[PDB]
Amino acid sequence: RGSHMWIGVISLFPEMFKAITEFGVTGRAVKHNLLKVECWNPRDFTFDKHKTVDDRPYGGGPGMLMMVQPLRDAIHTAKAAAGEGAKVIYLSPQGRKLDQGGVTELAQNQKLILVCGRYEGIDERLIQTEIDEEWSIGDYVLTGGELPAMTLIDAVARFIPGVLGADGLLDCPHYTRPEVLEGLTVPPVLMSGHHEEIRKWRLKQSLQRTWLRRPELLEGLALTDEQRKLLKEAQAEHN
Amino acid sequence: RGSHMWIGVISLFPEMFKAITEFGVTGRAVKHNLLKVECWNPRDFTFDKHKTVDDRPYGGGPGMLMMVQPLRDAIHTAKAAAGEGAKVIYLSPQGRKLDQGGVTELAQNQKLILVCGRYEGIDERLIQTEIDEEWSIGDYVLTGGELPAMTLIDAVARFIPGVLGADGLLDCPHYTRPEVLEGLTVPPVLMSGHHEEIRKWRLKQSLQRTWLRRPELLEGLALTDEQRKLLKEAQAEHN
Ligand SMILES: NC(=O)c1ccc(N)nc1
Ligand SMILES: NC(=O)c1ccc(N)nc1
Repeated sequence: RGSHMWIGVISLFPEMFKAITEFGVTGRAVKHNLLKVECWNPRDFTFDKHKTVDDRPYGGGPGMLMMVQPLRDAIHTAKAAAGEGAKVIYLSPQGRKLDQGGVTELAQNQKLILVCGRYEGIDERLIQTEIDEEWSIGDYVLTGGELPAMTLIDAVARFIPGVLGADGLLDCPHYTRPEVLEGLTVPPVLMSGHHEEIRKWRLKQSLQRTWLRRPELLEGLALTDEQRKLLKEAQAEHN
Repeated sequence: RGSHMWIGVISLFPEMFKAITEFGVTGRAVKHNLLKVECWNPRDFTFDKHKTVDDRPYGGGPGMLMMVQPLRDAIHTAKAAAGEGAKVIYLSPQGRKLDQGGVTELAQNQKLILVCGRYEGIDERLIQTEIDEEWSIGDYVLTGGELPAMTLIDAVARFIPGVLGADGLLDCPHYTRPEVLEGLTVPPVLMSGHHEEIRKWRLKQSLQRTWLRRPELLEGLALTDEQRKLLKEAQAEHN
């Protein structure tokens, strides 16, 4: 469709990506051609009898690396399919830390190619010669780049028009039926039908929750007059 | 086995979890009974004809929330299956930010229950009454908690003995065959077979890469004498 997104994926385990292409909001996006996810498996680019996709690191060490030739050939094939303009991304803990601002940046691309490493990762020279950007989804280590790739895909998919049916703050609390749950009642303001009061309450809650849980996030913001007031109110009430 | 881990999962899309239970290192862990992942679907705890799992938020707004009764009943069932000692975790951007230290903390639990929200999330009172800890995998918004749950599972699985076949720094570069790749050569030290020189080179590279890419990570460390020296060397060479 309009701001259709195409994402090429290089992975030894392409079936993992069914988790986003077959279910939920992202599954719908794929079915409706708002999002296309296309996978290439380095194992298909091997030539030896046992289809070897790993190789030993120079200098020794416990682990293995992705074998260069099958991975390189898979990447080249994905690039040829993408045509001009596709940004190639490698997922790793050494990459730029993903946050919502970074998601909105990545979402500007009509085409992405995501390279998923396994084992101890990929040859440094491939990063230099084939990768445009290195990204991390957070400061922790996983068994492979597939979950980070899927996480990135899901996050950017939300910005594709038609996929869905924030302002630097944590979300406010939400309530649904029943009116009373284990003695806990819904805040009366949410029952009032006073849409302006409800708005300000939610905003105040978001400011309070951000202040108590993630105060560093507030330092990155230029609060509006209204937000400054409601935050001061919340801090006074907290005291 | 020994430090076997059991993880209960509450999700509207349990088939997504095949991505970790059927493939790779985590698939092996599950097959070998080092890791058990057990899923309950709130849709199975509905009683109406159309198996409704969402509900309208008090106070209005665009989105929907998880319906309380099916979700609550699924959680209670998972808790009964887990028996005593299981920590219940809700995945959301309002939670404690996951990092490797937090992974090692979570890995100390023999039993976890992971609640995956969809839509605009779950009722605040359920968080108060059913959830022990809220965790986030990073400062970005996804369509549901399943990818964060899987990310958490993968990260903690790596600490289960037998699953695998770091010190605050980014990883060093890695090289494998061929010796020359698009004119780019493997660092001679890695070919030298001098294991002490190789160690120090890798450590120096990790310190240099951490300094250039993530200097804030260094401020959280008490560097060893050796690390202080190699970092000073790298910074001098960089200049
Ligand atoms: N933090 C990450 O984005 C990441 C990427 C790959 C991997 N094996 N582990 C972690
Ligand atoms: N950052 C997170 O851990 C997260 C959890 C749930 C969701 N829908 N989006 C993001």
